[PDB]
Amino acid sequence: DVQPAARGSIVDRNNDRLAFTIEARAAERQDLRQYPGGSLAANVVGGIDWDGHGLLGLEDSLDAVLAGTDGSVRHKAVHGSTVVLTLDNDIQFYVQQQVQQAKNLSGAHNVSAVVLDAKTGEVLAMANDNTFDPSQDIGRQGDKQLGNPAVSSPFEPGSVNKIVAASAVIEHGLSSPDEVLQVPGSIQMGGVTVHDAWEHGVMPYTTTGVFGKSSNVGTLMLSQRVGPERYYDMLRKFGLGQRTGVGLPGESAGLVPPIDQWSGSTFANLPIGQGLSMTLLQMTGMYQAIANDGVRVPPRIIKATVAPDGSRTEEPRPDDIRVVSAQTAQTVRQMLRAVVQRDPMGYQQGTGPTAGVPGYQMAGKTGTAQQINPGCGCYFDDVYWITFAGIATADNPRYVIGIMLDNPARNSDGAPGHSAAPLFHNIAGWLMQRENVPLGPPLVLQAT
Ligand SMILES: *C(=O)[C@@H](NC(=O)[C@H](N)c1ccc(O)cc1)[C@@H]1N[C@@H](C(=O)O)C(C)(C)S1
Ligand SMILES: [Co+2]
Ligand SMILES: [Co+2]
Ligand SMILES: [Co+2]
Ligand SMILES: [Co+2]
Repeated sequence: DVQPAARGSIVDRNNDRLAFTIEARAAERQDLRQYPGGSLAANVVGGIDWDGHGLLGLEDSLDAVLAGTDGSVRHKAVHGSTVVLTLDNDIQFYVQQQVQQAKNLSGAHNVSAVVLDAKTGEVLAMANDNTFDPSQDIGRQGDKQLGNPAVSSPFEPGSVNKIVAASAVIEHGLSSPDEVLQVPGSIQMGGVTVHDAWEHGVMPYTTTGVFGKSSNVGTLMLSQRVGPERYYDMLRKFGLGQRTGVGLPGESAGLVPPIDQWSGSTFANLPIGQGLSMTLLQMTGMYQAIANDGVRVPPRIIKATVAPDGSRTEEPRPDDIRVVSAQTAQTVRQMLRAVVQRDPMGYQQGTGPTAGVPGYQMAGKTGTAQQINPGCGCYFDDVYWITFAGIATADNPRYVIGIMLDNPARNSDGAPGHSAAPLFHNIAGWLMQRENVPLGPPLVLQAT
């Protein structure tokens, strides 16, 4: 005769329940899995099988923790432990809803977003559009997203990768935010030709402006100062090409070609974010490093487990990784404020003015990466991954936000363009309001 273990529950950081079991009947007694939020975080949480064991998601990957072990008679029943996630359901719900309507408004194939706690790298929200509902039969949801693209599905970052170049060039003392540069409209590098997204003669962009206006040419000129080895070294320190260990099934490691295999043109591509791929989580994790004064903390979604008696064990914190100094990180945060700076005369406006929130030192970076055309082995001309990653706020980092839009026809808010900045605006602005966070001179992107 068998004594069944009672399945543990999955809850958020404040013990708001995401998944829990109730006892019912039909093989007479039947345990019913409940999902009071429906699709809420179902990309992370997953769903249950007919036998009451995990089918996919954390229900499956932590099944042994959640299922326990059945007793007998004499062996006692080890009931399932409760899993406490780092997620905040309120933030998850808002972000997940905003991700869905950015996908609707923008016409993108898909949208995903990640919010990290800036100091600890804990995952506060992780969402994609079209999230399935685990309270319903999965075979009836082939049109739904059943997985977790934010960790499983790498993409080329494009210009949001320029945080690496910016971090290296400041960390090695090779430039400063105010340095006046001379930036041609194109250069020949590594045997290939790199253009800026707008035609221009030599422009007196500051280093700040190179990243604020997202000059590819300016980025490569600065990267020539870093050199491949210090640049590749910093890619590795920012954690690219390597799984984070976040504790979710199906995490991709992405792809960074090791320096021993680069072609002549590789260095002309990586610093502007093409020729490598990363997940949204890796992307957001890079900006977490700069937000946490240069110390990257690998993100984590399991906060703790609670044993059946009620004793709580915290998850072990991952080891700090210093990427750049605190001084360098603070300088990059300030400089990325220029990305969201507005200028009616155009000259001192970054690529993402709609992402700024007046009253706050928002800092971030836009991205537009060309996707590979699967039929030619070559890049599409008009098919993009759109990215934004930012920090709320530069003077007091609390939240890191990463966003990717898969080839939108419009802005995330539905206006003409291809920008994820309005979605950052909405999320970061709402995060400041709800915590009642309180409120200098304009930055120079372009000299004379
Ligand atoms: C980084 O993402 C850069 N983008 C490109 O170089 C890309 N090939 C591209 C060129 C021209 C387009 O019309 C679209 C993509 C720079 N960063 C982008 C950004 O949004 O920040 C641009 C400013 C578009 S160029
Ligand atoms: Co025995
Ligand atoms: Co030209
Ligand atoms: Co267009
Ligand atoms: Co607004």
